[PDB]
Amino acid sequence: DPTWYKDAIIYEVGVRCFFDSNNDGSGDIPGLTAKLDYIESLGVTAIWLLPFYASPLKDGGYDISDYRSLHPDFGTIEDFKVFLDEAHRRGIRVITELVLNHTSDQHQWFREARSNPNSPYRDYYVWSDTDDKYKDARIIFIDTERSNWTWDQEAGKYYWHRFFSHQPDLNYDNPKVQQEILDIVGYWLDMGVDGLRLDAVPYLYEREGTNCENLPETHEFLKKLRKFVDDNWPNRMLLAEANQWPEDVVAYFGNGDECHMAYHFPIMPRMYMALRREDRHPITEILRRTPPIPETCQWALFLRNHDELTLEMVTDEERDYMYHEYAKDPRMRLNLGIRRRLAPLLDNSERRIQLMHLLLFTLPGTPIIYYGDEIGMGDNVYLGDRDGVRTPMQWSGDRNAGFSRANPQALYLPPIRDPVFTYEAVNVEAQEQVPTSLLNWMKRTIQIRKKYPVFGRGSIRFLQPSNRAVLAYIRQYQDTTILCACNLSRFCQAAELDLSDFKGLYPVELYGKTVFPQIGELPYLLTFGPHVFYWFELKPQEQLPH
Ligand SMILES: [Mg+2]
Ligand SMILES: [Mg+2]
Ligand SMILES: [Mg+2]
Ligand SMILES: [Mg+2]
Repeated sequence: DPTWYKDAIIYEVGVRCFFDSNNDGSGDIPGLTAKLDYIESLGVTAIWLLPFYASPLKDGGYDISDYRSLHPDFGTIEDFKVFLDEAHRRGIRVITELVLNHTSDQHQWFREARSNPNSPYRDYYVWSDTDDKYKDARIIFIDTERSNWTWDQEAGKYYWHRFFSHQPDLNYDNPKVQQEILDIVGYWLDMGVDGLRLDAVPYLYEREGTNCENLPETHEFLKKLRKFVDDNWPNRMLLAEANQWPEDVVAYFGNGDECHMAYHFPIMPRMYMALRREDRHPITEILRRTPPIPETCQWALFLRNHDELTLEMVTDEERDYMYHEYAKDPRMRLNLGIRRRLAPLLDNSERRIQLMHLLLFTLPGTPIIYYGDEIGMGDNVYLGDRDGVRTPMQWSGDRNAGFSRANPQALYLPPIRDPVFTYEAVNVEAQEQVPTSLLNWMKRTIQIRKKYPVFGRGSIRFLQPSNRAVLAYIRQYQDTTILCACNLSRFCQAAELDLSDFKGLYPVELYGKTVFPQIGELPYLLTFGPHVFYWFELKPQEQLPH
């Protein structure tokens, strides 16, 4: 009930990308509502909607010019309320974006503030007569921005932006700014939205002689926001986009008094390294270096999202390794990251795609599926910024991949057309028809996961077999004990597990409930095909099947 987010399966979808219901070339909210059968049939329990508010769309809607209105291409407030009730009617929660940190430079606030130094809005933003303030803050969009200050001629001052120059940061030293945020929060939670994603949350406050990240004042505002939300809407959820090193990420949980969830940005790049190295150490090492979190808090697990695969919070040598291994074409790189989709990153290997999803589904947290990864969609690194991982959902082999009946040249972005990942080979309609497709494998795997709340809520203990290609761990919650063991190598592997804490129990494999040999006191030999992942419930004799 209050910890509902711990059991969710989250689907990350952009309204503009999913389904065009009126055939103008752009996805929309009524189109999203018409596809809820597919979303429900996948097994997801919560939809995280990328920004859908008024925006010039120069950063995919994260440059908002009016927090209270939908963008015209996506529909009306009333379309959204129809969506919100329809999803709730199916037991599907909804999570929306709170772009706390900055607005479009076309927001009215900034258009007033830049005009007259005496407007009530002048201090809504962060102004400076010199562009050497905040010397120690890095530039995030290093491929586009020369500086976090740009000159505004109408204002006679520089203004601050952590992201693109058309996204001026809000000023959290202005108590009115903070009040505008809380009112945006109330405006949307009032409609019944279940969760808010706190975008770019480490960058709220700036301070001189400081890197302007993770400042105590920022954490202070979030404790206030948490208390504000808890006092007026029960059982909501705040989700922190904090891509920092593990110690700094865990602080966004405060002590139960800050953010309910945070993305597990530390683990995400190490999964790709472990797989490529065929060695579990990157995964187990980064988790050893990740402090524990408050009891009611939850990690959000993900493999990919609407952004590049970020390499900001990995070491320099790890970044180079990841570049050389996963981004050999330099067009695949963007800022400190890799602008590629999951299936291309994994060379369209079905066994690797399944392995990575099983890891996503069996580590401690709440898994996010990025729209279209459940059919193995590809990318288009020629599209520009991160557009190449945001192409329309691939419903069929028809014109426009069934996303629209519009003139194909009017689509907001073209579907994937490369010879391996073309929508003529990768589409929902094709995969629905074969029981072994990636989509049906995902449906079945999610269905099993939902019978086992241990995965969202239980503890974890890692094993240490001497075969370094094998990653094995125990999940426990209440009366349920799970053994997960998988092979990170593209070759067959053998490993021996010390399961002596569970002598006398039987590993029962969750896919077909097949009974493996009883755990004795001797080490337990498992044997793996390439990239094979096993999950077993350890069960006593009186609970074996058949
Ligand atoms: Mg449309
Ligand atoms: Mg800021
Ligand atoms: Mg180890
Ligand atoms: Mg393989």
